[PDB]
Amino acid sequence: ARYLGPKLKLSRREGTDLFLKSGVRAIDTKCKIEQAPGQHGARKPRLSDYGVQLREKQKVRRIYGVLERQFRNYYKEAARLKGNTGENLLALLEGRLDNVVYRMGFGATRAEARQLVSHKAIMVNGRVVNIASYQVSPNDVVSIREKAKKQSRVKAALELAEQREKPTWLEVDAGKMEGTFKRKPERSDLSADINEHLIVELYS
Amino acid sequence: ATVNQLVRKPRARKVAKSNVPALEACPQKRGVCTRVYTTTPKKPNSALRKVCRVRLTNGFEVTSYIGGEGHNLQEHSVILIRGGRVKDLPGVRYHTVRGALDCSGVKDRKQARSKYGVKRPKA
Amino acid sequence: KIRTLQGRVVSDKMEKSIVVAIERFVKHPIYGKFIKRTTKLHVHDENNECGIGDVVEIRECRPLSKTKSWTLVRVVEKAV
Amino acid sequence: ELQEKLIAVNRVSKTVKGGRIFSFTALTVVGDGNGRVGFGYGKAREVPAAIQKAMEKARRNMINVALNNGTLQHPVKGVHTGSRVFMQPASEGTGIIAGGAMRAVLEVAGVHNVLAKAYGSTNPINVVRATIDGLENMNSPEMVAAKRGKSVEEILG
Amino acid sequence: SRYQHTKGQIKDNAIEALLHDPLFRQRVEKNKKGKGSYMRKGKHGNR
Amino acid sequence: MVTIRLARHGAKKRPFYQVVVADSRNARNGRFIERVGFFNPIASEKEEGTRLDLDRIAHWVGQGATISDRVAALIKEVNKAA
Amino acid sequence: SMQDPIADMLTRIRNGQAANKAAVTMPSSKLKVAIANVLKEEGFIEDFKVEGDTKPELELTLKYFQGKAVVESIQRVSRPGLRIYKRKDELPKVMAGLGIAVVSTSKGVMTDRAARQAGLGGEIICYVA
RNA sequence: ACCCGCAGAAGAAGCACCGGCUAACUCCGUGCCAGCAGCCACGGUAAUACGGAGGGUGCAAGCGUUAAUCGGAAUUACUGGGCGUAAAGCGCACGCAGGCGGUUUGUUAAGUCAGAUGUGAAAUCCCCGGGCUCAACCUGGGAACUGCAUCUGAUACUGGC
RNA sequence: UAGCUAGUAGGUGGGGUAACGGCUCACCUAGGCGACGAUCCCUAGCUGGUCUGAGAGGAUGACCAGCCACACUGGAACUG
Ligand SMILES: [Mg+2]
Ligand SMILES: [Mg+2]
Ligand SMILES: [Mg+2]
Ligand SMILES: [Mg+2]
Ligand SMILES: [Mg+2]
Repeated sequence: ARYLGPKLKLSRREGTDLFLKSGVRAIDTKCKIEQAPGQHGARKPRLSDYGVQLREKQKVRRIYGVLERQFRNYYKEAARLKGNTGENLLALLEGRLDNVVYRMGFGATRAEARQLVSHKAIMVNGRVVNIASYQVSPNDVVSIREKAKKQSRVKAALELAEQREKPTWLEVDAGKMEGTFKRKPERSDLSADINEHLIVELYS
Repeated sequence: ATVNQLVRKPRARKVAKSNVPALEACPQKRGVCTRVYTTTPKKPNSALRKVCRVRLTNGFEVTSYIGGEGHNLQEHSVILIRGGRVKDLPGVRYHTVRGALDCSGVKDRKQARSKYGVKRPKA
Repeated sequence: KIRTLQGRVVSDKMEKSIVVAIERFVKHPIYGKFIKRTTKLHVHDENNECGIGDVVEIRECRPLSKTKSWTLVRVVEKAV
Repeated sequence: ELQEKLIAVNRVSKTVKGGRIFSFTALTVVGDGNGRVGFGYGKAREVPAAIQKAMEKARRNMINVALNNGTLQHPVKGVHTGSRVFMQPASEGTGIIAGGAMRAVLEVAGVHNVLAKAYGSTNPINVVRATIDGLENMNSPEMVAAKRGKSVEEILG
Repeated sequence: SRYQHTKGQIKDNAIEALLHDPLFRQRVEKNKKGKGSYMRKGKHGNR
Repeated sequence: MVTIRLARHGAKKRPFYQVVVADSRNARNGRFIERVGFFNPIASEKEEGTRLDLDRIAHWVGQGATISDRVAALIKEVNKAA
Repeated sequence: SMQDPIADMLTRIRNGQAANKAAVTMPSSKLKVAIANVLKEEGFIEDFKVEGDTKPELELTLKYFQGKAVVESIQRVSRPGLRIYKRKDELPKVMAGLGIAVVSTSKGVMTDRAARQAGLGGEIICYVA
């Protein structure tokens, strides 16, 4: 269900600051994100159009930590749903409980957030969920259990969140350790680097 | 293109024939080797190709390519048939799926070994 | 009101028995052309009054024979 | 400001007794991405030079086509040579569904959402020409009104 | 491991017979540069 | 014979019943004449669980329809609730 | 044989549009006249006039706005070889509304849009853009 | 079922591929040999194509494989092909069955369309929510079920008189 | 695969079926079916549906639902 091993290799292959680690240290100082993976790093071949779409898709998958079949399912769901297809796809991708948690600031990395979700720490609506792919509805209050309040990693994550970008569609509390889902995630709040159209085109 | 023409005799669809008639719409088939031999490929190439005339399950004497280098395959041995065609040899529409039944995997191959029935080593 | 159907006589050789054809307008599901489609039926007639090649009005009734299941109500055309 | 992209490159041979000259054909397409599209077809002995030529060609002889906000106005068929193309207006945010070459073509033009298919045989240059023809055919809701001498709203419904 | 003798039922000389069948063909190099040389698409293709 | 009987039309570990009017001898989960409602065996305290059309049931019995014991019990509890 | 008159008329119109003819003359019918009227209403043509007692001749005046033909594409969908009948909700929208379809509607021959508005279907004669 | 307590990453990752298609490339035997391959043929002493090693790519408790079926095939074209030269105009006429039918009026309502009734078992496919910790799943409502039939109409057309 | 068929097709009367009936017997008539493909042969569960497909369609019809058929092959009737 998840990739295991060298995780910054992925973003090196992409060539963009993908936030696949916590990032207290700079992304260029820790790894050569400018260069391609392996021997053929300094080499930069003229990339195909289909190829670029594929790469974008992979980047998106990397971002969330979602394997192919699940991604396909998500895409299908988006297609089923009414309105902007790419936007819909983005929405549920975010809507993944782990991703929501990451956005809030309870796991400093998305993989970390996923792990936290797995390890019985994330308690939505008064029920602790093992599953990361839980789609969160608007006006839902997710709480961190008193068993999980002992951890310093959570605190660190919160601090990181405070330092970084603040989401508008979510409200995070530091001392209370409570999150609030306000509205469905939109393209306006998220960065313009994502190319949902390309992915959509590919998935045909 | 006339609709009336279509009406009284409809579109005779192109009859989809199998590339592998002896397989009888089966993933694999078992056959005893009547002859095991090697013969030259097509004119763009120049080699010697591992092939076996096999007496089939359904009694269908067909020639089949043997994939991989170095084989334990001998005359009067039970083998399993992949339906993969080889354009190098005429009549050859079948691979032999290695590592199955009486036949064993190719020696010392490490990568792409799932096609040639070679086991996972400790390396 | 009960259902009524109209058609023309194919033959009236058989004693107290008529063969009538309904030229029904069928819409083809694949192409869309409207075909005049033959509906050849065995009908019971009284006194053998009709002639060959004659338009008659028939109604749905109980089976009379192996194929017969209609009785005529009125004759629409008589002239040959 | 101007979106510019290479679509296709061929190795095209002028055969002579002294030896076959291996020359490069280059097919590009430019556009601001708001309305105007212009294709360019430049051939040279070299490849970068050829591409430059193509770009230059694209620069002038540019087709001005109005767009329905960010999508196609009406289901238009663009035909050229053997390559016949049907092009359909697609719903909001569904993406450029067109091809490997045609997608790129439409990208420069500025259409975000399209449902397009080339039929029979499709040469890249030919297909681009067909597209262009389709675009030319394609007319705004006000142009049709003008043609009719009528109101746009009324025409719509 | 057999070779299917294109010749078949070999009666006199085996060597000579074999040398006169597909196994010992006249094999010609498809050289570049000169005569019988041109390739529309190379081994690795145009970039 | 004609019977008002419930059929286990649900998944493994997650059960679901549906109160139907059907022939007695025929398969339980196969075919039926008329369905009159449903029954949730989990029976959550928060939101309903049991739902039937009583009038139709009454009509059926007027014209002689047998009631299964469990079904009868359910009907009784519905009446009590009312 | 002179099988389809409406189709012939349409063809004539197309030819006129192509060759930049000011007036096109053709044999006339009541349904034909109605169609012409509908077209006029839609705004494609200047004016239509029928003249002839024994041999009625429909004259059609065409528009060429800004040096180009107004009636760009004009083609029958319903045909003598194959007739197409459409339901109320099944009625097409030719070129996303920017363009029309001639429909044989039971409450007078008219536009597809008009038919939709009414709540009535029928035979979809021609596609006009 | 699910929930409470304990230690420790402890016991749960690998196959397929990297010539172009088709995302990903270098070195060592090898040398039209061995082998590769879905196709265009790699291999002839520098293989980004064999085979291995290293570096990848993409999947993922899988992954290939052949098979089967549909698609892409607008390669049977109702939608949506054609036919001078590419395959494709009977060698040419007459001609019944059938198919197609000019215009005006009346007019049937056959056809068709409209509208209403009955209705199209369910489940699913589909829409809104609902219950599961979400998904797969069960299902509640609603929609659909393109129908088929009856009746009430419509007269613009198709056909019948 | 171009002709098919004498219980064959229809009548009248009888026998019977739970009931209509060539379902069956007597007798008369010479019919009826068919190029809108009868007939003969090859294959086949059919259907609700499932997959695919933009849609139309194309394939397919394990499971789940319904009908039919079959219980060693062939039959045959008794019971209810
Ligand atoms: Mg590549
Ligand atoms: Mg096709
Ligand atoms: Mg010819
Ligand atoms: Mg020729
Ligand atoms: Mg069978």
